[PDB]
Parts: sequence; C-alpha cells; structure tokens
Amino acid sequence: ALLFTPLELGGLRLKNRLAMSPMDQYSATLEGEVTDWHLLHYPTRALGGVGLILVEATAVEPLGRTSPYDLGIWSEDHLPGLKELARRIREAGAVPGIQLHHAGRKAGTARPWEGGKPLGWRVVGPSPIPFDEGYPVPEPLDEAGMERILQAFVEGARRALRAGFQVIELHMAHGYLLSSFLSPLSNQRTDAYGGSLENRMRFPLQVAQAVREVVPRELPLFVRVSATDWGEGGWSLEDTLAFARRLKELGVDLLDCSSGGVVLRVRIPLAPGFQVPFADAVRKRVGLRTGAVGLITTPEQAETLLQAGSADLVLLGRVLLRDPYFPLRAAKALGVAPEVPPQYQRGF
Amino acid sequence: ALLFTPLELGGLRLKNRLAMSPMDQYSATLEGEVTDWHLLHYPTRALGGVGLILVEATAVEPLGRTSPYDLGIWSEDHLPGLKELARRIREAGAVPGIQLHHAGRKAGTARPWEGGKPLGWRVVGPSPIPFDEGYPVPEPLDEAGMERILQAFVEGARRALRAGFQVIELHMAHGYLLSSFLSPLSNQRTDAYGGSLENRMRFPLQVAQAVREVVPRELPLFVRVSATDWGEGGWSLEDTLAFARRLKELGVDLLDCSSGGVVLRVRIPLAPGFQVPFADAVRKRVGLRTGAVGLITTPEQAETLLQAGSADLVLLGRVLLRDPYFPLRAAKALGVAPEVPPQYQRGF
Ligand SMILES: Cc1cc2nc3c(=O)[nH]c(=O)nc-3n(C[C@H](O)[C@H](O)[C@H](O)COP(=O)(O)O)c2cc1C
Ligand SMILES: Cc1cc2nc3c(=O)[nH]c(=O)nc-3n(C[C@H](O)[C@H](O)[C@H](O)COP(=O)(O)O)c2cc1C
Repeated sequence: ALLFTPLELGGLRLKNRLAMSPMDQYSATLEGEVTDWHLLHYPTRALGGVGLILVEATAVEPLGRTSPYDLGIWSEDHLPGLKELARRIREAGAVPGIQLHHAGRKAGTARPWEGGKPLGWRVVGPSPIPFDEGYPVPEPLDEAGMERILQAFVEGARRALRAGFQVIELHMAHGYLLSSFLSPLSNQRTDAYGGSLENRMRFPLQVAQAVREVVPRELPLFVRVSATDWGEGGWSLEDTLAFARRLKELGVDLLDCSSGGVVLRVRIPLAPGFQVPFADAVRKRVGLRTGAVGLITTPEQAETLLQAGSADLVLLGRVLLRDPYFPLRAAKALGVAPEVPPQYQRGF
Repeated sequence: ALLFTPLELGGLRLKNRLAMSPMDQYSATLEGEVTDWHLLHYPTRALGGVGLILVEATAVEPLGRTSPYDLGIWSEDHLPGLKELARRIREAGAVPGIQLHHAGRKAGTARPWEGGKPLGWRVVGPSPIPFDEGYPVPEPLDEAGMERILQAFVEGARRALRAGFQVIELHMAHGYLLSSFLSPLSNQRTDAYGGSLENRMRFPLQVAQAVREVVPRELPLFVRVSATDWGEGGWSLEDTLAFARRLKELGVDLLDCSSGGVVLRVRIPLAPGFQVPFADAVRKRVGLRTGAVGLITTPEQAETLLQAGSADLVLLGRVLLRDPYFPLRAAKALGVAPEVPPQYQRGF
C-alpha cells in the first residue's frame, strides 16, 4: 500500500503519504499569537497519524491577515508560541510545516461564525477592483510595496525555520495576494506586472525565488495554487502548466493543487476527487511532484490516485475536523498494522 | 433519539447519555501526578462530545496502585494537577468525573507494554491466595487495616470534590480489593467478612456508606461491579441483585455493570452487548439506575438498548481510543444536528 510507504522529499523522509491540509481556526490573539486552542487542535491530529502537518495560513504582515484572529509571523515575539507549537506536533509524531500568507483584497473580514463581513481595512492588490459588493477597493501596489511584501515573505520563512518548522508552503491560491496577480479577473494592470501571462507570473515568481534562496535544499518548499478560477476568460489549467514549469526550474519541491476563490459568482462541479486531474496533468506533463486535495475521504480513494500516478502526496482537510484519527483506522482497513501510541494498543 | 436527550442525575443535567469509560493510561509520574499525556488525552474526548468523562482508576493509597505509573489521590500535592485536569475537561464541554481505586492482590505490576509482570510488592487482600502463578501471596487485612483503607476512600472523595470533579465512582469490580471481598473464589475468610453473602458484602457496603455521607446529594455517586465472575461456584447475577438492593437503600445513584477479572482461567462469551443483560436485570428487578458497558460500538446499538429500558447511561471504552469524535458523528447518523465547536462547523 503506497499510502503507508515512506516519501522522500529534499533531505526528509515522511513516514507516510498523508498530510493535514491548511485550515484557519480564527482562534489566535489580537497580536496573532498562538493560544491553548492550537496546542490541543494540532497535536491531536499528529497522534491521529499524519506524516506531515501543514499549519494554517500565517500572516507575513498585519494587513496580510484574513481576520483579526489569524496567526502571524511578522515579529520576533511570535517566536516563543510558534516554537512551542512545532515542538508539540513533533513529539506527537508528525513533521511540522507551515503555510505563509497575505490576504490581499480579501484581507480584514470577521470570523465565519460572527457574520464574516468586511471591517474596512486599507487593503492592497494589483488593481483597484473590489472582491464583491460591500468590500473595500484595494490600493494598487507600486514597486516599493511589492519589495516590502517580498522581504516579509523572506523574513517570515527564516523565522519559521528558527521555530523548528521543516516544510514551508507559499500560499499563492484562493484569491489572496499572489493568486490575484495571476488571474486576469482581478489583475488588469498595464505595467510590467499585468497583461501577458509572463507579466502576471512575475511578482509571484520573484517571491518564490527569494524564499528558495533562504530555505536550505534539505528542507522542502511547497507552493499552493488555484489550478483554475472556473471563470470564463480566467486562469486555466494550461496557464498552470506554464507556471509549474517555471517553479520547477527555480527548485520548488512540490505543487499543491487547489482551485477557485478568486471571484465569487462561478459554477464549480464539486464531486469526490474533482481537483485530482489538475495534480495529474502537472505531474505527468511537467514532471514536478504534486499534492492532491479536495473531497478525499476514504482509504481506497487515496490509494487508487497514488497507484494511477496522479500525485505524490494526499492532503486531507474536512475529514480531519470530524475524524482526527482517520489515518490510524485507514491503515487497518488497507491491511497495514498501524503504529499507535502504546496507551491505545488494545483499541486496535 | 434518547441517546441525545438530557439525563438528570442528582442535581446535574448531562447533555446526553454517552460517557467515557475509565481507562488506565499508565502515564503518571512515579508520585502518581498528572502529566502532559492526560491533559491532551482527556480534553480531546470532551471536544469529541461525551456528556460525562470518567477519569481512569485513581489510587487512594500507594499500595492501591495497579502500576508505578497510575494516578493517585493520597496526598494534598496531587490537588494542583487534578484540578487542572478537571478544569480542562469542563472547558472542552464535558462534566468531569473520577473513579477511586485500590488494586488489592493485583497491585504492583509492570505496564502492559513492558511485559506486565508482578514487581513483588507487599500487597493486601481478604485471604492469602495468590491471583496466579508468579504473584505475591496477599496479606489478610485485620479490622484496623480495613478502617485505614475505608478512611482513605472517604478522604480521596473529599479531595476529588475540592479539585472540581462532580461525579465520583467507586471501583468494586475486576478482581481488585472490594471485588475480591465479594467473590468466594478470592475470599475464604471465616470471620465476620467471609462465608455468607451478607458477610462478603459487609466491607464493600461500609465503604459505600461512608463515602455517601461526605458526597452531597446534588453530586452523583456511582459503583462499578463485576455482575458475575464467570467461574463455577462464584459470584452470580442473583448475588448482584441482592447487592444492588442494598446500594439503592444507602443512596447510591447508579450501578455501573461490568464482569470478570477476579480469576484468570474462565471462559467468557464475548459478543456485542454481552454485559447489557446484567444492567437490564438490575434496572428492571431492583429499580436502581444503570450504566451499560462492553463492546458497544455503533449509534443504533446504543439507541436500541435505551429504548428497551436496559440502562440509563451508555459507557464507551475502546471505540474512543481509536475514534475520539465518535459521539459527534453518531448524532448526525441518528438525524440530530450535533453541537460542535464553531471552528469545526464546515466539517459537519
Ligand atoms: C475552516 C477552513 C479553513 C481553511 N483554511 C485554509 C487556509 O488557511 N489556507 C488554505 O490554503 N486553505 C484553507 N482551506 C481549504 C482546505 O485546506 C482544503 O483545500 C479544502 O477544504 C478542500 O479539502 P477537503 O475537501 O479535504 O476539506 C480551509 C478550509 C476550511 C473548511
Ligand atoms: C487500556 C484499558 C484500561 C482500562 N482501565 C480501566 C480502569 O482503570 N478501570 C476500570 O473500571 N475499567 C478499565 N477498563 C475496562 C473498560 O473501562 C471497559 O469496561 C471495557 O474495556 C469494555 O468496554 P469496551 O468494549 O467499550 O472497551 C480498561 C480497559 C482498557 C482496554
């Protein structure tokens, strides 16, 4: 069973091919600090049996936050909390990783269970187009603003390494800053950073290159992309192949294949495995390693997409909110006798 | 669905009829203190959705421990750890309870994953019969020894209340001290505490009475019993009915119906729900409230035994070692929309 066979990335060996997908908990302090909520939530899933845990979207500067309760990494005073989080993930059995983030024109909304309405922050983006009705008009970035945010990504990554995280993922998806540079639905610039495909990829590729130079080759660097935006005349799978080629040449280890989130009024053909063909096409047509994600909920499903060569890694989100010990029971269901804490041996 | 209907016991209201059965983790310090292991293990299950958590067997004196890594409650310096444990169970959503324990002739063994062999402690019991080959011969208790242990139960209970626990269970089952007084297989005394049924019940009934006097009527008192020992000429279901009648008259709130553990060489007809008839017979023939336990693993199973009038409460052990969020998903499967932490709302 490939699902419970070790995976080599960079200098590491993950004990299996399951990972916890990044999932915002909206439970940090007002200064972006780790709380008791995170120190229970994450190590529960590490005991649950994933080889790799990708911690939720973490903001590289305060205006990069999705909400006033997002995690942050813009300050040296975030280091004690983040270091404690990574340490507890590791001791529960998993490799700790983290996603680095800037919300862009979608920054500064309320929590999902408090209505989720825009709070009127002075948000930034490529072009002055609001995300939707009620949303603030983003301020277009000049070249000095781009450089500032780029430096924040480079410093954010060094600080993640100092805290003990061994996988770094760049969030270039779901309509947030770098995703909004890629799609023509949000980017209508007429300078060097808009118009052509090459122009639209420019700022996202500069961020990737600069972070790669500060992360040693032993530790993997991931990128998450929306493979398509589902909108007519928007970002396509073919664009994703061109972008993946350029990431491969810069030394990116793996492309994490998601979709959607750029615009709001689009039809999405939701079904088990609906994003797997995007992971399959990059891996087979470019030769870059991939992560598959999107309504993956059973052991046999995840095993089969690996056997088909569609991805190297399987990412799980929602199933782990309602069933954190899924990977231990999945192993048993595929005829592998799982490694469990000795305290729970009579439970299996 | 009775399974997710509130239950009134004493002065409390449990939000549902599921409880976490007591399960030794062998992860305390050498002084019986709470550790990081317990502070992750227990609140995980409280978020998982049980109305009541019964913390593992906790030793009322050091010679009462099953292992050198059992929890203890013999000292005021156990209070800070126990208080922190109860507080974290409560804040994750469950009523915190605790089982009080004395291992008897089965005291002082190694952990299950370190071989489980006797360490040669100076153990006590009713009669000088070893549990099995290799085991130390217990020293028979005199009346002063009985009184000492009885006081330890009374003080143990006051200390549990000071820590914030709201349900107290007495462990009079599984071949440990008070269970071994009940069965003729371990008790062959010829004084006032052996021979007849009434004699064999005497020390166990004295413990129950004394603890009941220090626990206020608003807080429930439980007793766990082996309803049978499965051995020819041993403790029977009929004996259990007589014993339950006497517990009812003393003000005991509920009888927790288990079986076995007194002797080792007995045939046990293991199957889903094999201990439910014992809970059913006490509840219907005596009118004392009951807890059912033993290979209960599905929502429909637990609902049906409640509909039949076989018990008031359902206790879950092994299913919660491998699936701690079972009760949230069980609710959904019975058509009740569960109460979940807002962070996990999109998972359901
Ligand atoms: C509550 C919640 C929070 C999420 N937060 C993030 C995030 O911070 N960053 C990210 O890239 N994706 C995020 N996602 C998307 C998931 O990582 C995942 O890609 C998506 O839910 C599909 O996988 P699933 O069907 O296995 O959940 C989130 C999803 C949910 C439901
Ligand atoms: C590892 C382990 C530890 C246990 N510890 C205790 C205990 O400390 N006290 C107790 O009364 N029962 C204990 N039990 C018995 C369980 O509480 C339960 O009655 C039994 O496992 C049957 O329920 P289940 O089939 O739902 O697990 C333990 C069982 C296991 C597997």
